[PDB]
Amino acid sequence: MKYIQTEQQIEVPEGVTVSIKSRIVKVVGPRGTLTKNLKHIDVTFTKVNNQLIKVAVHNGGRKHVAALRTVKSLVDNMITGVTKGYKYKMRYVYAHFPINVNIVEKDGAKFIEVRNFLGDKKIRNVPVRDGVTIEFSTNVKDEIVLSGNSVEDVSQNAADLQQICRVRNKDIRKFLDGIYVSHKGFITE
RNA sequence: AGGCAUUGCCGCGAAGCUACCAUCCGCUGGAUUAUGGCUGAACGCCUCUAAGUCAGAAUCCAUGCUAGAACGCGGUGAUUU
Ligand SMILES: [K+]
Ligand SMILES: [K+]
Ligand SMILES: [Mg+2]
Ligand SMILES: [Mg+2]
Ligand SMILES: [Mg+2]
Repeated sequence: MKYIQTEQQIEVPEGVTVSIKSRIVKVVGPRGTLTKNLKHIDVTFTKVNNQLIKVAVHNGGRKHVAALRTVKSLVDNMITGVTKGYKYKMRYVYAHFPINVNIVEKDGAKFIEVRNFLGDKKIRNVPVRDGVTIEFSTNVKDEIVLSGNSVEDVSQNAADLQQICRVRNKDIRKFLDGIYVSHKGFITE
């Protein structure tokens, strides 16, 4: 069954301005600007008014129509990111060896450096993606906080960090050491 | 001082050849697999997967290394009385 018409609504809030042309979406808000190429999907965007964009699929199968609500979310997340922003919190976990995290520079680059992970002499390095901002909370012990407009950049940068601290040749039910995401949320709440 | 003994035999023997029996030398990028993830619908939830995407193997392709198509090509010198 091909559905004649499926349609999602994207609610644009007051401060933000969505430009779309040949499926290249630019969102511009208080916190800054995000773009996103969507030329990999056949959808049609339409402006109802200044506060509402519709996105529609015509004559689409089940798989095509599944993409449509994805498109809504990706554009909605662009808008959330450039008003409310994104902030992921990660805790360190360790039995014995204190994980020792800090920001460095390797040719004006920026890198989350992880020392002493399970007492390892290896120094782990994780690039900080452009537009992500790291900070170590004071109130909470052993907490790193990644933050940015782009949830895809923020969230991936946290995953990069979670994954660098995987435990090898040990039973990971026992050896629970790592840097895990504890809280996904916004900057302004 | 030499011949012959099918190189007469013995010790040393330079050069050459040669031995893990000797010495030297044996490169670093990218793309991936399994797998673990990100964002995320389908399915108001969930989900690494469907669109999209990150990391990743003694793998693969380059880099590097050998040959150089005798019907692949370029540059350049001189061209006879
Ligand atoms: K003789
Ligand atoms: K998810
Ligand atoms: Mg064991
Ligand atoms: Mg896919
Ligand atoms: Mg030839």
